Amino acid sequence: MKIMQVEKTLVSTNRIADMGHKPLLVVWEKPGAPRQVAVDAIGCIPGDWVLCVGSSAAREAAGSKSYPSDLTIIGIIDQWN
Amino acid sequence: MKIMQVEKTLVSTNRIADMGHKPLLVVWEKPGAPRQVAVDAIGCIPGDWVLCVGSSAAREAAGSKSYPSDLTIIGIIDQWN
Amino acid sequence: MKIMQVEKTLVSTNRIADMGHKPLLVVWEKPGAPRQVAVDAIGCIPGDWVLCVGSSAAREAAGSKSYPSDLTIIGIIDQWN
Amino acid sequence: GIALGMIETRGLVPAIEAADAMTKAAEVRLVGRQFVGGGYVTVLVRGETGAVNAAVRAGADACERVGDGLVAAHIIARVHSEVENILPKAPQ
Amino acid sequence: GIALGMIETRGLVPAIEAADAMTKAAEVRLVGRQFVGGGYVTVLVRGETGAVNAAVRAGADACERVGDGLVAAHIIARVHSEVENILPKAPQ
Amino acid sequence: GIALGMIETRGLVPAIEAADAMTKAAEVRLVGRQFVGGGYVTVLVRGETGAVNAAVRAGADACERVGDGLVAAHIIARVHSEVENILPKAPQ
Amino acid sequence: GIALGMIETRGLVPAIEAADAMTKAAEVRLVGRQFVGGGYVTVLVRGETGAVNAAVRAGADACERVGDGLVAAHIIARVHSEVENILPKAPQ
Amino acid sequence: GIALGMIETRGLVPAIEAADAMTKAAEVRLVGRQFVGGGYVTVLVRGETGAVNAAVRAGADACERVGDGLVAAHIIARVHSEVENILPKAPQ
Amino acid sequence: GIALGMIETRGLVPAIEAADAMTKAAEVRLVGRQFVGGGYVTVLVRGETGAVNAAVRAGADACERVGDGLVAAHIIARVHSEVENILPKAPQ
Amino acid sequence: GIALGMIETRGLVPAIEAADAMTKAAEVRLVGRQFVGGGYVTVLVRGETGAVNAAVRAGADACERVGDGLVAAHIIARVHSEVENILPKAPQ
Amino acid sequence: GIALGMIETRGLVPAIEAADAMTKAAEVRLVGRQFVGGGYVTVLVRGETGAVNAAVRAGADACERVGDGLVAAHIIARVHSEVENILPKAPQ
Amino acid sequence: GIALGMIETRGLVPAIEAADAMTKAAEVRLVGRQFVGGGYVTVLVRGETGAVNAAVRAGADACERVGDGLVAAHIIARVHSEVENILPKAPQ
Amino acid sequence: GIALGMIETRGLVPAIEAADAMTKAAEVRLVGRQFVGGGYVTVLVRGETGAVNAAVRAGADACERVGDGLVAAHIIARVHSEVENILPKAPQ
Repeated sequence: MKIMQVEKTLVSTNRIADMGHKPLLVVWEKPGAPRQVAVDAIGCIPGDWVLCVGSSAAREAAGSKSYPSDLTIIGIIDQWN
Repeated sequence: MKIMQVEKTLVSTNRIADMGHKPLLVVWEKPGAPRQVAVDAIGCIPGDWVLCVGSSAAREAAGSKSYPSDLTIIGIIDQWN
Repeated sequence: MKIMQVEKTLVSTNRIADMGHKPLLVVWEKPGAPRQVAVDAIGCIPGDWVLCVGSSAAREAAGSKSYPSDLTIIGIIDQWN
Repeated sequence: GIALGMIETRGLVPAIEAADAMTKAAEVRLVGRQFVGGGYVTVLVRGETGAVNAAVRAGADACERVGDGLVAAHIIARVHSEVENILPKAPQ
Repeated sequence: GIALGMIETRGLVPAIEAADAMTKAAEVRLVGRQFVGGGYVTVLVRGETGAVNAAVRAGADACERVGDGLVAAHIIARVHSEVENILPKAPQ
Repeated sequence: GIALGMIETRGLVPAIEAADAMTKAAEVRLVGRQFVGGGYVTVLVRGETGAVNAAVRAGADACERVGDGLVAAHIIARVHSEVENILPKAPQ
Repeated sequence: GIALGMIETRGLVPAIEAADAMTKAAEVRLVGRQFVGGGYVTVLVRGETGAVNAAVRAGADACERVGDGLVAAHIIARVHSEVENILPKAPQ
Repeated sequence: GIALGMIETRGLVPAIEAADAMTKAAEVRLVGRQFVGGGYVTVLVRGETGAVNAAVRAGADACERVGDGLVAAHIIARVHSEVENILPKAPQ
Repeated sequence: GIALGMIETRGLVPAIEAADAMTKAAEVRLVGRQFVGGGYVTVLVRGETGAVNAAVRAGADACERVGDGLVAAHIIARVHSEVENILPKAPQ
Repeated sequence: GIALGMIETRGLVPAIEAADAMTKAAEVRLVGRQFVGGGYVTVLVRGETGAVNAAVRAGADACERVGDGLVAAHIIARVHSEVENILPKAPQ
Repeated sequence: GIALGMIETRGLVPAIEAADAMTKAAEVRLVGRQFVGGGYVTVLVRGETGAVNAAVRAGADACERVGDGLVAAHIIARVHSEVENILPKAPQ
Repeated sequence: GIALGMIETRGLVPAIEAADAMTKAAEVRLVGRQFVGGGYVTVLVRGETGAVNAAVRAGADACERVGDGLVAAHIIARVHSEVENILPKAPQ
Repeated sequence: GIALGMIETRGLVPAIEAADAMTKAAEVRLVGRQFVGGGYVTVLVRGETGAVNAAVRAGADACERVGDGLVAAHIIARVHSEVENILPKAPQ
């Protein structure tokens, strides 16, 4: 599990139906870091410091053990900078 | 999940029968980045900015939970540059 | 499995209910290394040299095979520096 | 954008949650919350067709499980000029 | 046109969709959306008898499947002058 | 604090009791009591995420047993800026 | 006094009867009748804790048998300062 | 007269008929017709205790059979001064 | 827009209705109506991915109930340049 | 007029009978007969909404009982400008 | 912080384990261990609401499985000024 | 006030929660928390009869669901002077 | 060594035997014997993690069969500094 910051939302209209209706967010460890896309399982705004999970845990964190996710946001950190 | 750009197609005639008939695409994060091969579960042309998934999610994103895939394209980003 | 040092605790009030009541710790390989968050399955204080596991093993090391964890602390090293 | 997405909920808490989900899902503008009467609240967002579609789907998924729940979730990509006279421009 | 088309729904989302279907179907003008109370919303269109007929048919067929549903769908070819005092002339 | 706590009840007495439990439980400020219609009343509190969590838990547990009952109880740690235009800033 | 007693009824006749019973049972001041919506009416009285308790019990007993009946009858002896911003001071 | 007669109905037609029966039965004055919400309408009459008794009996017996029906029918011989602040003095 | 929306029907009336629904739903342009043979008619629309998605959904939902029925409804977000040589650019 | 009515038949004899019925039922202009392929023939008429509606209903009723029979009979009162590029102007 | 979290255990070993878990889970101060009598031990921590909540949940989860086990685990985010006179400031 | 409110629990956590509920409910002062032995803890409050009544009711209702449970909840409106020698005047 | 080993028994004889087994098993120091109440006695040992592990295992295995029995047996490799304020440093 790592700590990334939400940058912006990502919309992919022609995405596989296995992703459901879950939102997608562009996240990075810090501004300037490589960008990544995570499933928003919590609901957060850009600039939030969030907690992310990967591997097979990100699948069931996004709703189902068969969900096509390798990065999911599983919480917002109360105090981070 | 990351954002890669499709470079070209890849054909492997003598590949294991578990891969089925799914197409293979050469993708990178940006031109000059290390090349990778992903299962095309959407259908996209070179130069497209696509959404990729890895780990065990890429298996079921390619069609079956037993599919031999560790990188699958799961959507085309509507607006990216 | 790697050897990280516990830096401090992390509290995320609005985290998914799948995480249960397990504590979260900020860990790094050494001071100055990139920070990571791990599920504390042992109970350790900052400055401890601990043993961490990732991948799908970190899920069941945190309590259940469906636990949303990709990094769990599975032991404290008796002698490390 | 000129696409329109609306979510009907029974009660205000699911409506606020749904509007939050749509606004955090894509680049849409919340243009009005309407108390229909009898406990119905409608939240309306505007934006591009893909953004509105994603926002409405995310809002429906989020607010399906809170309160009395979702009543309706509809997307109108092409809104007729006559219908624009009954659509709010800004909330209050 | 002086014909009147009316559709009533429980909820504002089905009413908006019905008004959109009405305006996209035939050459009718949307003259009012009324909140009746208890969740009831009524949309009114004006036009020729054939245009109002087509608009009401399309609006009912469209709004039968969205929201809490369709309540009423009526056409009045000629409206009495007394009833014109309770009919809105422009929406808000 | 920018977290939002919401409780919805059918009737004003359960809403008042829920607001009292919220304010007595944690350091949250009551920013609005809204009459939704049909008997639905929504009370909103603002504060830190932990304070809002505790307040919402206590308010739900208290108002589950008074009046016609509890309808919804939701917590939003971070509210989108668009949704802040439909949230009251002070009660009346 | 600063104690608060409220009675929720479905309809206005039971609300008026309940308010009459509380006002004739002890030394309390009727500080507001609120139409919640959907047929709910809430009558609120203020006074000392014992007076408010007796008034609320008498009002509940009286109005249990009239109209659609009692919905809720609650007494808050210690009212939080935040809740006082949503409580009426005088009726109308 | 200071006695109060109350009748509550679901719908305005039964309330109008009940008020007509009240006024035609005894020497009571119609002081208010209140829309409570949810379809509830309450009509209030004032007069002497016997006049209010006769008026309420006749109004209930008449309005039992018209509209959605009769909800409540109550007589208060002496109304507390606090409750007189929530009672209308003239209809509108 | 370079996305492609396709609907195939048995008969020209369902194809015309599907094209009408497509064009009325979203901002897509009708680029071709093709007679395939055996009664099969294919209508093609071009536009943005979200617009084509909405148009294809609406066209399928509309043409499911008219004529001999709907055969196919497919969306291609990005069309290969080789396939663009078999796609018409304007209808006739 | 700009309303559009179409009738799909399996075979040409029912198509000719249907077109005859629509042209003798109201003031509509037969703007094209199309051989779709596989035995489908589509006859299209234009006119005012009421005239086209009456013509299409009469044509359907007449040609329901001749040949392989009716396949589809649809009326589009408001035709989108994009659909007009696939609609014939004159028959041949 | 001024939030209060307490864990009741039957025996001292589960109490020490629970206090260890809360102190290692978040930034809370162990302000007292109390021997209630009859084998009950209570460990009390103070801190911010979120920190105390996390610490109490972790302590309950840890000490549920050791010794005679957990008896109670409670969090009071807003502690009344009267209750602070029976709460220890430092352990011993 | 000279009324006495008493609540007894097995364990200190339910006693602390009961004292918190007492002090937050009404205007009573917490005068003592006593460890009886065997796990029994008794909290005493003083105030007016109505305040003590409300406080004891709220404390019992709150502490019924935390810890090993509630043992006793008693109110004494007037305490004999002899019994005042065994009642603490301030907590510790 | 900073590891903590804990064993709890009902009765002092099993606690003494457990402490004897602990001290005879590994190089741990007995830092405290605590009377918890209700018959519960807790013995604490300090040392290295391996020494404390061996001592706790041997003490549990020995005291399982003497007196009223063994209640708890826990090992904490690293004790939080806050918990060190409730741990005795030397027995008495």
